[PDB]
Amino acid sequence: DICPASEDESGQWKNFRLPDFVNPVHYDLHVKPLLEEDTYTGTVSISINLSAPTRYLWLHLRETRITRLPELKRPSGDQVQVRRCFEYKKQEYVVVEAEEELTPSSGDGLYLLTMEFAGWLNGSLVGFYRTTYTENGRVKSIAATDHEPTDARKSFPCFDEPNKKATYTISITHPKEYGALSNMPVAKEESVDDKWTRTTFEKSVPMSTYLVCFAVHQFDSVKRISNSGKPLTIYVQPEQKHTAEYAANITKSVFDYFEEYFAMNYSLPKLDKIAIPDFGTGAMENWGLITYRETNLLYDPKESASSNQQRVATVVAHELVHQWFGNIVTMDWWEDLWLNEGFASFFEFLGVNHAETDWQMRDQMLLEDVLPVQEDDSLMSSHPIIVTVTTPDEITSVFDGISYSKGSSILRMLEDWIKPENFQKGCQMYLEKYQFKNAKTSDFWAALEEASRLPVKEVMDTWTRQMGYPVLNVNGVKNITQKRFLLDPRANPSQPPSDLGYTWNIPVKWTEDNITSSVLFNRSEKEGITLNSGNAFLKINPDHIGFYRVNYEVATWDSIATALSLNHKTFSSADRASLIDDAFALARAQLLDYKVALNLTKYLKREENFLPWQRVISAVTYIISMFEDDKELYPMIEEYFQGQVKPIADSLGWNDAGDHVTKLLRSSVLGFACKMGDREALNNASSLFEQWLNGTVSLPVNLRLLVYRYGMQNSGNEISWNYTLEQYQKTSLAQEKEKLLYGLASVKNVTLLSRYLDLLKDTNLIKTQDVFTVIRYISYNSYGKNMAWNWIQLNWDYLVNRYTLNNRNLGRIVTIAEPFNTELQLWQMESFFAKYPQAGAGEKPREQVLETVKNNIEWLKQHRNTIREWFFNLL
Amino acid sequence: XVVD
Ligand SMILES: *[C@@H]1O[C@H](CO)[C@@H](O[C@@H]2O[C@H](CO)[C@@H](O[C@@H]3O[C@H](CO)[C@@H](O)[C@H](O)[C@H]3NC(C)=O)[C@H](O)[C@H]2NC(C)=O)[C@H](O)[C@H]1NC(C)=O
Ligand SMILES: *[C@@H]1O[C@H](CO)[C@@H](O[C@@H]2O[C@H](CO)[C@@H](O[C@@H]3O[C@H](CO)[C@@H](O)[C@H](O)[C@H]3NC(C)=O)[C@H](O)[C@H]2NC(C)=O)[C@H](O)[C@H]1NC(C)=O
Ligand SMILES: *[C@@H]1O[C@H](CO)[C@@H](O[C@@H]2O[C@H](CO)[C@@H](O)[C@H](O)[C@H]2NC(C)=O)[C@H](O)[C@H]1NC(C)=O
Ligand SMILES: *[C@@H]1O[C@H](CO)[C@@H](O[C@@H]2O[C@H](CO)[C@@H](O)[C@H](O)[C@H]2NC(C)=O)[C@H](O)[C@H]1NC(C)=O
Ligand SMILES: *[C@@H]1O[C@H](CO)[C@@H](O[C@@H]2O[C@H](CO)[C@@H](O)[C@H](O)[C@H]2NC(C)=O)[C@H](O)[C@H]1NC(C)=O
Ligand SMILES: *[C@@H]1O[C@H](CO)[C@@H](O)[C@H](O)[C@H]1NC(C)=O
Ligand SMILES: *[C@@H]1O[C@H](CO)[C@@H](O)[C@H](O)[C@H]1NC(C)=O
Ligand SMILES: *[C@@H]1O[C@H](CO)[C@@H](O)[C@H](O)[C@H]1NC(C)=O
Ligand SMILES: *[C@@H]1O[C@H](CO)[C@@H](O)[C@H](O)[C@H]1NC(C)=O
Ligand SMILES: [Zn+2]
Repeated sequence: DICPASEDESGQWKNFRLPDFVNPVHYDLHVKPLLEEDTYTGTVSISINLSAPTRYLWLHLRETRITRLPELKRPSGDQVQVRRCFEYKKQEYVVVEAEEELTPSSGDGLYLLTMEFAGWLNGSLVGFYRTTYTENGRVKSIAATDHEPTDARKSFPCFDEPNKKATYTISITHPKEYGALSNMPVAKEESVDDKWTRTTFEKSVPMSTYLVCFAVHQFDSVKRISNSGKPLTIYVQPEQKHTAEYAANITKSVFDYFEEYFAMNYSLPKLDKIAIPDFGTGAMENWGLITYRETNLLYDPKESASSNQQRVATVVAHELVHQWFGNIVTMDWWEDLWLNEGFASFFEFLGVNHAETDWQMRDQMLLEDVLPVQEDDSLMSSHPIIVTVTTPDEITSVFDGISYSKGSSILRMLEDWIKPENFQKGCQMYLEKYQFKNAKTSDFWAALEEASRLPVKEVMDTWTRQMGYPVLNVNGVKNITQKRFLLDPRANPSQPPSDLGYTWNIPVKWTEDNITSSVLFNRSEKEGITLNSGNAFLKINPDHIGFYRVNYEVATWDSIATALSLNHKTFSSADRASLIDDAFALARAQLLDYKVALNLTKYLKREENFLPWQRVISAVTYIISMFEDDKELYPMIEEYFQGQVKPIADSLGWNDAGDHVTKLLRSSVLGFACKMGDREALNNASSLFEQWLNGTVSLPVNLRLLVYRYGMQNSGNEISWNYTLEQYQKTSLAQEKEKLLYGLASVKNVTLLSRYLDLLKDTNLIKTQDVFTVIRYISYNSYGKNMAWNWIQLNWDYLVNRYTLNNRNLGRIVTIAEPFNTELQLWQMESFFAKYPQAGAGEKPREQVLETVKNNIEWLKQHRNTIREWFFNLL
Repeated sequence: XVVD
């Protein structure tokens, strides 16, 4: 109405990217929520550095409307006259046109642009929004913001690109029963009415829009003080106050550890953490005001699992890394998003390893990032680490395994190759140089090149400007060659076109009889290299430290299987996991006969370590799911793997005894025993479940999930389902809530799963943040694999309307179709995609799941007989 | 961003 939409394309605002010549310096931002009305108003004054004659000024805005014709100031101070404003929908712009046009800001003076705006707090988890919780039976409110990547523009009009850094002074007018938080400490509070308070916060350092955050709350708090003397506090519902203790501990330990490690002071005078009762992501690193989903922040040692403990520790550590990597130094464009997320995914492990000594975190990187992303990045529908993004939907899509896990993995390779000492020193220098400014990937290589004089740019570029990774082919124990590793043998290894032609500079490390050597394998050595002691065995890629697979000669592989049978401790736990992971991926890729791979599992009755078991379980999970409906193969695979875990499952027993890693092992090992149909493990789950239903017994924390799942699956009925649903509502602990939702997803009853699906539309029962989690859980159920898939189809229009096509979790939901393995199922997927071809942030996930389902079909055709023979002959 |  006031800035009507116009389809006028003839101007620079048709460009997706903001212009070079318009630049903000300072934001004067005021918001006033009407909490009970689910509305807000605000004005913003922006100081602008103009560089080129322009008759239009434009910036980002979505959903929120401008309410008053905006007003512009010359650097002298005069009022610039305004002819019109109009919204440009296609690129999310509000555009203002001067009668005239004016000239650059030449001195220290700047233009001032001021605009009034009104928006909504309801129906969304992005921008500025309100949600509720219950305290002592009263419904309470809390409002907060969430912006990354392109939602700042929903909160208030701004120059919403990460490189358009400016300084912030924020003020909020709110009811006095509430406190107000932002990025910075509170400067001054003044009474507006006898009812309203205006809270003003002190000036910010230059920062990106996506990091700007404020909240209105009635939360209690748990406090700690850094070595720097700065208050670190976690805000938390009074009811849940006890569950903030652990996160408080970890924040102190990791904050103190990082400041020392990066040799840089934290830029702000305080740091706050707070979990919003309904929160769309896991956590967000807003400078000084880090927001969380409760499952990632709130932990009860009496109720939560070690899995939960580690998740809390890791996400806090992750979010703290961003205070240096991401906040102080930010990427110039989202194409370089890995400079934020990859670095956070790397240092999170260093952080938690300091805080928790016997968690073997450095090894756990293999389980969390390296090996899983090696699956992802073996598909044709992967993408290079540096990713071309041209729409908001494309931007939000690349918050994925490549940015995080491959990013983490190639940094891990880099540190080892370049040595930790020099890696550290290089990071510091990068951090010194670009502080409060923006960097490109090139800027980071050059930084480390100063620390090593090694050819970092030349080597790392190959891991960074093309998708995929290599397999190393072993010829004659000692000669290696490189070839791109793709899961689909039929795929064209040269597509999509890459300047580097899918050859890499691979820093290669190996172990000759306990002694370790190093070589860089040049791209230009087209016919491979030879590794420099009259040897009979060569352990290549120790601890799977490089981002590649090693394919030994078959005879070698055969001797490894024998060596594992004789004395498995010959190899380190990581090395075992790695060899196993490679073998099975190689087999999957038709690069290694499956008999060779399966031979490596024969030793397992004596396997006792976490890492190998995790990668074995991952590999078997895939094979077993491909044979679910095969009445012939399944029992035989079940029977075998049941026999292989049985000793360790029995040995560890159904009880929380031992150190961290041991307790995690028991969880996954007992779970696998249950999965494989071990009658005695299932009976343990059923017995405990039956006891839990008596309403007193508090289950051992690391067994709960297994007990809810297998307990419900084996003896669940309407009575226990209803009970479990009540218990889910009643517990305050989000970590317990989540386990209970998985439990409810486990019942073997179509009617009850149908009720559960219907609950997804009920926001009094399932929170908006949790809908996709629940859908995914149901999809794992033997009945619900198809129910969830059908439901998202029938309710696609409803989901799009509720979440929008820009929602990451909605785009990814199609991956529930991953276990599909027939031409029928593939046709269903394709028909549904063709009916709803606007995929938004789901465009890549659709590509990926189709490639996966196609590979499954092929895989069955190629391998069913081979895998049959191995099992038939054995059993 | 953790994506959860
Ligand atoms: C929870 O799981 C446990 C397995 O981890 C079950 O414990 C096992 O029960 C079996 C049946 O009583 C025992 O079988 C006996 O095994 C010993 C071998 O050491 C042999 O003497 C016998 O062949 C066999 N018994 C007979 C009469 O033939 C297991 O030994 C036993 N214990 C362990 C540690 O595995 C629990 O029963 C199960 N709990 C529930 C409530 O179901
Ligand atoms: C690597 O895998 C190979 C392929 O499975 C193994 O070689 C196989 O060992 C099987 C025993 O586990 C043999 O099964 C036998 O098959 C014959 C008919 O061909 C039957 O009469 C026997 O009953 C059956 N054995 C049993 C116990 O039921 C296979 O014959 C044999 N295959 C070949 C081609 O040699 C290797 O042993 C394995 N390498 C290892 C473990 O290091
Ligand atoms: C928040 O609530 C308001 C008030 O109901 C929503 O605005 C309404 O939208 C519907 C159609 O979606 C219209 O029929 C009403 O006339 C609108 N009311 C007003 C006062 O404009 C608003 O859409 C909700 N916000 C979100 C994000 O869903
Ligand atoms: C799935 O759950 C439903 C709901 O409890 C079961 O249906 C009930 O069956 C009993 C008798 O078997 C009746 O008394 C209830 O009134 C039924 N409820 C409803 C809503 O129909 C059903 O038996 C279960 N099915 C399976 C296969 O386990
Ligand atoms: C389990 O809970 C369900 C839902 O609360 C109960 O079924 C509903 O009962 C209400 C009130 O009696 C009816 O109006 C609904 O039509 C019922 N069905 C549904 C689908 O909502 C059910 O009685 C409970 N069963 C047990 C055994 O406790
Ligand atoms: C936090 O640390 C203190 C000692 O610094 C310890 O006594 C306490 O148990 C810890 N709190 C947790 C893990 O919740
Ligand atoms: C850097 O850290 C030290 C830690 O004691 C502190 O004294 C100093 O003021 C910090 N520098 C800045 C610019 O704040
Ligand atoms: C390995 O490569 C080198 C150099 O081309 C050669 O000397 C050797 O014969 C090759 N083959 C084997 C099996 O060692
Ligand atoms: C890679 O090959 C080029 C060829 O010009 C060479 O200059 C460079 O030093 C090589 N790098 C190595 C072997 O690390
Ligand atoms: Zn992050």
